[PDB]
Amino acid sequence: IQRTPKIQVYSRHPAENGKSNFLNCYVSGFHPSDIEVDLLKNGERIEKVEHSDLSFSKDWSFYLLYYTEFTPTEKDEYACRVNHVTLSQPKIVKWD
Amino acid sequence: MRTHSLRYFRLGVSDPIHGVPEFISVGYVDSHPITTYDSVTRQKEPRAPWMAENLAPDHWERYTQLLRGWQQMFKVELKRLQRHYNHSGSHTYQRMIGCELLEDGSTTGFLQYAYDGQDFLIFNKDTLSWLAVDNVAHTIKQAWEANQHELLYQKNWLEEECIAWLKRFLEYGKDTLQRTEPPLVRVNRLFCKAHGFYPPEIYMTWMKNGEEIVQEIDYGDILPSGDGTYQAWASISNLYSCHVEHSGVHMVLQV
Ligand SMILES: *[C@@H](C)/C=N/c1c(NC[C@H](O)[C@H](O)[C@H](O)CO)[nH]c(=O)[nH]c1=O
Repeated sequence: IQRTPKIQVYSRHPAENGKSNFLNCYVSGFHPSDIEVDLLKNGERIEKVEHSDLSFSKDWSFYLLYYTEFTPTEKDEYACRVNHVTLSQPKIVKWD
Repeated sequence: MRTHSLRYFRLGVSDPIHGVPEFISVGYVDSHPITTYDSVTRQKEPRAPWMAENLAPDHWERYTQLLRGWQQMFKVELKRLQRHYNHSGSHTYQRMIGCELLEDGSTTGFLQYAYDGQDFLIFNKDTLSWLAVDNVAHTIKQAWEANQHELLYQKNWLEEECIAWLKRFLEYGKDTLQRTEPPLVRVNRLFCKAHGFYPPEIYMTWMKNGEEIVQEIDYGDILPSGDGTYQAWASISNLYSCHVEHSGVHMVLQV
């Protein structure tokens, strides 16, 4: 019995183009703990990406938050790429 | 005061990947990590500045030794479970201990174990017994229930010790844990969105002509914003209004 991660991609503050913010990717409800998370900018992986330590839910599943400082623009497309034993291929979730 | 809680988790992994620790134990006061321990660092370390500032090296030194022991115990207990399950490969073992101090002054205490992320053994501190999910859990239940004094010890820890630690940690973290940051709520095309609030506990709903109908509503998760605050949403001729409840303040946004 393995649980697939829920992936949520949102900004810290309501986004305004040209205004510095943080892009968050909240990965949760997954089991087992082994997980790979990458933040993408125009399909390419972002190097300066920070994350929380693996966290524990009362339902026995785990969660983490991956974030990067960014200045949204009309042109730039952002996404969160996740891999877990429950996934055949890595899952790319786009930011609205 | 609002409802507060103290929880400690333990995670044991048999056969881990290169790097991944065999054992991790983390403590929380509500949504806040307070302490951490793993089989790689082999040290109990603070996860909140108000824990670091309020507990002397002696505390961290003592508990580092206890966690080294608790780590070994978890290895042996997982070995027993995997053998009796007759399982191969990497399997998980988890423990969650904790308590809550409710707004009314009443308390709760809990202790449970899981194998492969599923409920395995659940302690009942009122009947001093362990609820077993299957025969492997039933074999362990009989062994733990044969040590009557440990069940008594556990009842006392959950009811007395745990509460005292929680009250102590609440005072240390008061500026963080007892504060209120009201939400900023907006309605857009229908989406009701809130952000910048603390504590994470909020209720958001949509009313169609002053009647709820919770089935016709899609609720978003309470998500960490990354700055110590949270965000959430709820989506849906009739009159629609968004209702937001946070720390004893009710809010209405008419559309
Ligand atoms: C620092 C105090 C870390 N403690 C810690 C504990 N402590 C709680 C309690 O004494 C313990 O759970 C006993 O087993 C209860 O009978 N527990 C834990 O799982 N992790 C910790 O890091």
